[PDB]
Amino acid sequence: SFVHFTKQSLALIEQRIAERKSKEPKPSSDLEAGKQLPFIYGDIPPGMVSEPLEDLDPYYADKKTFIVLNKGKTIFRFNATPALYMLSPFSPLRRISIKILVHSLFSMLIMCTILTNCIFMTMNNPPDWTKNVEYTFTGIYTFESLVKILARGFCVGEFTFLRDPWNWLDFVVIVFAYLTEFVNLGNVSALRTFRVLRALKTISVIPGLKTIVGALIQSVKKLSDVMILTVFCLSVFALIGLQLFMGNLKHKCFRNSLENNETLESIMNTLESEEDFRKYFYYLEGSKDALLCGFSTDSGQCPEGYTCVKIGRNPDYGYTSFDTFSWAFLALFRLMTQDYWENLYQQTLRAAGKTYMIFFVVVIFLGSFYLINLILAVVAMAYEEQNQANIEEAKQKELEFQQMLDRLKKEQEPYWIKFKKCIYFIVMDPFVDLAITICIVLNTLFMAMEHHPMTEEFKNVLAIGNLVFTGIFAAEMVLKLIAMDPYEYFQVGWNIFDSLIVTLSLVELFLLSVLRSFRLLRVFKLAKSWPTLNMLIKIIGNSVGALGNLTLVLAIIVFIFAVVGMQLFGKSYKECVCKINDDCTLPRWHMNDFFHSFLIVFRVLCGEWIETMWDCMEVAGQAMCLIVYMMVMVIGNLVVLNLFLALLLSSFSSDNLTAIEEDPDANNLQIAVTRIKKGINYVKQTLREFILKAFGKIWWNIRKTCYKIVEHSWFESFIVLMILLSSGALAFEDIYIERKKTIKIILEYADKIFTYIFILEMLLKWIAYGYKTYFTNAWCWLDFLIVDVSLVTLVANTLGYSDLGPIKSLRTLRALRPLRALSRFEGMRVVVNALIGAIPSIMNVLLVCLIFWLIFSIMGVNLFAGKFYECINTTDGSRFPASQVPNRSECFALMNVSQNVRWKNLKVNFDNVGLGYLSLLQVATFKGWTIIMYAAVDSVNVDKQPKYEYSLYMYIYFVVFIIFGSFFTLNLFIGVIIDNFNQQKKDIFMTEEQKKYYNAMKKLGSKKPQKPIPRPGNKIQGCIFDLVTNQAFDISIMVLICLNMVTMMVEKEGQSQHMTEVLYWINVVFIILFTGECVLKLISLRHYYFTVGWNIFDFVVVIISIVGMFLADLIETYFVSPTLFRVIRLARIGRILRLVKGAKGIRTLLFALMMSLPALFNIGLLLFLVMFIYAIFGMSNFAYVKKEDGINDMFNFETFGNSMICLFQITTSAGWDGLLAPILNSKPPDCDPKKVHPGSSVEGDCGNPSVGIFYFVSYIIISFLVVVNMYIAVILENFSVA
Amino acid sequence: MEVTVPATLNVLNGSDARLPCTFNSCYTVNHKQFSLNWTYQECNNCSEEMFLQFRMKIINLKLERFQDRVEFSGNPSKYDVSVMLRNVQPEDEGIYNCYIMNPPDRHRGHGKIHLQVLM
Amino acid sequence: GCVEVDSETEAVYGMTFKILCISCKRRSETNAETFTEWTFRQKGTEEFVKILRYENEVLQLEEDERFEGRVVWNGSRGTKDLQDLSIFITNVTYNHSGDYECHVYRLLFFENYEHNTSVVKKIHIEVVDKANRDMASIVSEIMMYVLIVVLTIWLVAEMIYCYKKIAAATETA
Ligand SMILES: CC(C)CCC[C@@H](C)[C@H]1CC[C@H]2[C@@H]3CC=C4C[C@@H](OC(=O)CCC(=O)O)CC[C@]4(C)[C@H]3CC[C@]12C
Ligand SMILES: C=C(C)[C@@H]1CCC(C)=C[C@H]1c1c(O)cc(CCCCC)cc1O
Ligand SMILES: *[C@@H]1O[C@H](CO)[C@@H](O)[C@H](O)[C@H]1NC(C)=O
Ligand SMILES: *[C@@H]1O[C@H](CO)[C@@H](O)[C@H](O)[C@H]1NC(C)=O
Ligand SMILES: *[C@@H]1O[C@H](CO)[C@@H](O)[C@H](O)[C@H]1NC(C)=O
Repeated sequence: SFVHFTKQSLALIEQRIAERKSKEPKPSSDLEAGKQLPFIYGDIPPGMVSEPLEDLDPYYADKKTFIVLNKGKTIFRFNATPALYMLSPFSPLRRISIKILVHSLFSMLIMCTILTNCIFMTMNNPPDWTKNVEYTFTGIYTFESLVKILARGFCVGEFTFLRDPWNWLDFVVIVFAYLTEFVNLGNVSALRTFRVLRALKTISVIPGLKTIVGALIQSVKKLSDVMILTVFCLSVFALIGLQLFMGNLKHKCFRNSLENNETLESIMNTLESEEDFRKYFYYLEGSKDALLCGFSTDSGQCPEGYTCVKIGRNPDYGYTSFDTFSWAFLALFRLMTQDYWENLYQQTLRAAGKTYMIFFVVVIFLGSFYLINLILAVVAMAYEEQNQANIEEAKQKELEFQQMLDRLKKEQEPYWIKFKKCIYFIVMDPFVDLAITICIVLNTLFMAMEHHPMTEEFKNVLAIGNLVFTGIFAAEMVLKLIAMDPYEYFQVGWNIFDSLIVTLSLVELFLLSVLRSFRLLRVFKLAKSWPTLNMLIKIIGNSVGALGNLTLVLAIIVFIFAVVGMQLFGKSYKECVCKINDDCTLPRWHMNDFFHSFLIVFRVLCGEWIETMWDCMEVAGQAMCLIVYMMVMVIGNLVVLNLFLALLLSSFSSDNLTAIEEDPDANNLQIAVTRIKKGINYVKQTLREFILKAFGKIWWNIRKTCYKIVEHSWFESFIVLMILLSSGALAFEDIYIERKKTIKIILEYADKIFTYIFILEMLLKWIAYGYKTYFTNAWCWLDFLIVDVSLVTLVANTLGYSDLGPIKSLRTLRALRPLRALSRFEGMRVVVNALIGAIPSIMNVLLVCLIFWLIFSIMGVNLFAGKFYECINTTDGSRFPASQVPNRSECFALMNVSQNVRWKNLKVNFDNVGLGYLSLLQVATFKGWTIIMYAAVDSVNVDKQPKYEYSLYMYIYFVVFIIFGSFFTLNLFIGVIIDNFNQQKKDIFMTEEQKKYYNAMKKLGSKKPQKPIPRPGNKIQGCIFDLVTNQAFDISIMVLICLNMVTMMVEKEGQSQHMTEVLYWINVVFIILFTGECVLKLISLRHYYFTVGWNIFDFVVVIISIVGMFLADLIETYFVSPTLFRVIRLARIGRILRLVKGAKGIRTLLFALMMSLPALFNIGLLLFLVMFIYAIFGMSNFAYVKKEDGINDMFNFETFGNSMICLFQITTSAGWDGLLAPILNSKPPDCDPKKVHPGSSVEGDCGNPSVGIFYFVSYIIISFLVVVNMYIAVILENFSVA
Repeated sequence: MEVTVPATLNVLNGSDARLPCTFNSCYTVNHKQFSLNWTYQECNNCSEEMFLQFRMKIINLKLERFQDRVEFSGNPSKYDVSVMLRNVQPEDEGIYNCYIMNPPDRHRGHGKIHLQVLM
Repeated sequence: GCVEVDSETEAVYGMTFKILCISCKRRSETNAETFTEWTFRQKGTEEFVKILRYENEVLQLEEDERFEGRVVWNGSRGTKDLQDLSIFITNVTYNHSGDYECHVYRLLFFENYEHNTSVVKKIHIEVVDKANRDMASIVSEIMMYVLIVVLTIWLVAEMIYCYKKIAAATETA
């Protein structure tokens, strides 16, 4: 079927081709070089392998080439032109080179070489002997590139060594290595960086990764419009931020004395050191930056001897600022990604004022919500299209294969078994299996009971219980090995898994602290009857199974980034370390080592990059670190998102297909349940049988009146108004209520009218409908409960007992008053109804997640049981070195001689399962997780002083947890939401009144093409239409707006008056031109201007521009007001906002917005209700806790404004551990129960840990849920729009 | 703390000898706390002679063996503290050691140059 | 933290009265050393006279006959930093009608800095024999009662109107 491509064959082929050329389709993908062997001829004769064969392709028949074989499916096409012009295709050198190149042992040689090289670049300071290994490595890389060239050629023509793009890298690395072998140029780090490119040889050689990388690159190239739109939006908001704040973060508090009659400028010329700055400005204790300031009363204040100035460097090494457009863009990107944005929020509020929290609210709603969401929703459609095409083509190929097979078919046309029988059914009956399952659950509950302060009878009870459990399991495995077939016992994965567990347990018994955690794996045996644990198993298996190439690519990416970071800045972190550490030692996060570099890369992938970026920029220059970190984010996050989406789609659709019934094999649990049900029914029936053997229109005329009384819009409006008033009256009970006697009295009397009115309403409803209707309604039940609480409070107060604790708590429960508003507002009620129906849907996944987190909590408890204890110098919080106080005995002995010493313990630790749950929540949210990691990796033992990085490799515990219980569990949650959307036969966030204008507005987007304006012929007026009709005036205007944008970006802080004047006059010229275009458009489009929304926008933009400039120059000359001046000089951005015209990538975005706002408004109303209730309760309880951690003089619960600021901050979970930490204080010496608060009698200065924990866990859970539905609404609206 | 110095320098008798002692530190060089000691010995095991120092400014001890033929020809800000020796004499053959203390770095910068007087 | 509450002005003959002069720092984390002085000028006198001085947890009353053994410290206790300079009168009289001054002197300690500041608080006290209820509470109570009465009147009027309406409708049909 294939000749050996003889001399005559080549000669004749060349002759025919030359004759055709003198007289003077597409390649088929089914057998393109590198795919597989076509099954047309099935196998191949064994008497000819790797010999140059006639090319099996008519399309390349007219070209010069041949084919080779490698004893396998893969076929490669080699050019028949001579290699370099001195090596014929029949030469034995070429034949041997081709044979070597095609042999698979060659590929395995390359694999071994490159993987050993990868393990070698992991070394930070390699010793001398590694040079020999490097030399043999470059040698091995030689003899392979040489083989490739000897087989094909360097640049001879097509199908040569250099034609495939992926061979360029190999040549580049070869020449770079042999160029730096002897020639001395450049610094060591830059030269060493380039050997990381040999890691991409992994992508080159390992199958599949080629296709994966190609797909990722194509997807990135497809993603351009979303990227440019995001850049433009960040730029516009950066301009807004730069205008509003400019040098605001440069505010500090300067002494009022300045002895030796030194002026501020004369002082800020010899100030270089932090401790010297500390003598003239005000630094908080332990802070590295000076405290920020404010000029308005709502902004921050600083002490008596300190006035406020605008001189110095910006906070965070000078990188956090709005002064320059670039730094403002950096800040806006950080606030987009929500990375440490709480610090920026607090700094901006302190510097400018609490009134500017509106800016943060708007930006968090617009960028951190919408643009990120639509980035995800645009990368998801690429998947929903590519996978659809792939499955379609796979189905077509399978159908073609079946048709070909049909065509081909048509063309063809006793010793021990007698005693083993008993155990055959005694170990496979339902009773034993259900007993084993119950034993598994009891063992889990038994092991989730260890705790740090355990008593010895308890410890040995646990030991003996686990001994009994492991004995039971070993017996139940031996009864399947010695009593059942040893060879059939290994045909089931569950059997192998159980065998592994039992051998590990026996090893531990007949023997570290990690082996006892492998018993926890047994809880996965319930997956065989629980069809959600099975779904999690399938998710993880698909991660390592079918979609394992994506995971491998991600692993290679992370390894490459870690190595690159180490090589670039690992010596910087070592030399220039006193730039970023006062102790002059390495910080916690650095790149001196491979493990630490990988940890930094993992952090950046998780979403925490700026804090490490600051130190990177401090040690190793700005541009290098910026490029490295930005590339790391853009690549790693995209690959992780691709993995997430592909795995989610596969597990959702490709995995769940209902191919078989629900447990087609009779489940042992189901059989046992059936037997139990039958037995219970029979026993109950027998017991019952044995027991029986042993033995005046007036009332209507008023009820109709009252029923109709509670129907009218007047009654409903009156009650809603009273609800609003009674709810708002709660916001006034600040800590400052004592200094407002009149308002206190008016409120103390208004609550009585409110109680009376609501009681009257309750009685009217009682007589209106009646108990049957009233007590069957949940809303009525809720209202009646609130009324009962209020009535009890009133009765108590009227009868005294106002100091009773239970009555005081019941009064504190008055914060539920606003919940009465959650029945009379239609959007609120509809959203609540929609939200309530989803609880049973997600209950199963919630339980699965709880089980997984329990396993992780038990593991964490075993690992770190009471090992966070530390001897601490309370004066400065410095953990004593382990060389001085090695353990608790010495710490306590030091307590006897010293004064400020404490054997302190972390508030959120792994002492028991509940505290482990809380710690895992913090780790999964990446809020406060770093303190836990530090305390864990410093672990030594129980009653031992922690040592720095003594258990460094416990970071892997947190890495594994984040990968498993935070990524896969989230994937499962989304997967069980998607199928919920699918089960339905057919918006449920909208009300009936909004539905009508929703339908009305649907046609607005789908509008017929606008009728063109007629051509007017009038003297001069006609030429003006000829002027503004063509795509040159519009494009010139667009570039004019772009230039205006550039001259707006040029502005900075500290620019000279000459620059100010130049920019002012340029903007004046721009306004003149923009008015000229508008007048020309009017006189050329008489009576048709204002007939297109864009023209009205242009007109209003021109008018607001002229007015803004006029009031700006009026405020500057007279009525000085910096804040209002800044606000007025903000209509200039209307011109750049006009740029969105002429681009069909922003208008659709805006239309999706205006489609989604209704549901977003309803959800925001509900969220504001929840936030209001939580704020009120926060004022009630946490208004007197100690000011520490995230609760300070400006962000506390002492007022409604402060409470709402904090609650908005933590709505995103940002810094929710900082506010909870002060509340976890219960008992001294971290408390003062008898603490006097002047101006009030609320003696006591710390809160209830239980109430605080429930507060801050419940609130974040509700916020997460509400935002999930908020995302769902916009995602569905986008789905419909697109 | 990298110090670049020549291993050995040969200078003709009666000519000028510029011994390079350059260093590299991430931290800005500030004269308030920069420290430099230049020492001379006849041999590796011989005693060292303190002639040129830098505590605040350039200080020359004017040792009897060099008279006044030693001056400064470097710049701490440019990270070059090389000195200028004019009219080299045969007795000047020996070893010069360059000791640098640039805070907040703690490593001690050592630079050794073996100067040999040629005919 | 702290709240600045103005004192009251209705000392009742024979009873006790607490005069609260609360002055607090602009930043609560600061360390200070505060002492105070009170001076009193009767309704029928021109110049203020010093009556007491409190420093380092010791009260020192001047040789004054109108306050000898009738004023005791009721301010911040246990600390050298005082943010509540209150005092207590154990037996109010008619010579305790006048204007009080509360001079509070604060010495704040910062890093290589020692700021000495001062505040003054003026308190006017008129002594009566029967504590008269304040206009705010009296008016608020009257308004709450009249609002309840008018609401009840409106409700009952509407009930009777609706009863007649539905009776007429039922009889018609
Ligand atoms: C491991 C320790 C900490 C004990 C924890 C409690 C477990 C014993 C509970 C928690 C959730 C329970 C499961 C919740 C739901 C189910 C599904 C149920 O089957 C169905 O609901 C089938 C529905 C269908 O086929 O449509 C069978 C019992 C099972 C596995 C339950 C078995 C017992 C579980 C694992
Ligand atoms: C089946 C329900 C209630 C809806 C039907 C409409 C759509 C789009 C999806 C379903 C759904 C969930 O199944 C679950 C959630 C979140 C669960 C937690 C809610 C607090 C939202 C959510 O819209
Ligand atoms: C008040 O002053 C009067 C004389 O003006 C004197 O008789 C009386 O004792 C004084 N009482 C008090 C309580 O100071
Ligand atoms: C106020 O003074 C009275 C009488 O000396 C005393 O019993 C009480 O404890 C004092 N209260 C305060 C807050 O000083
Ligand atoms: C005040 O003084 C009078 C006269 O000594 C005495 O009778 C009265 O009980 C005192 N009252 C108080 C409250 O000190």
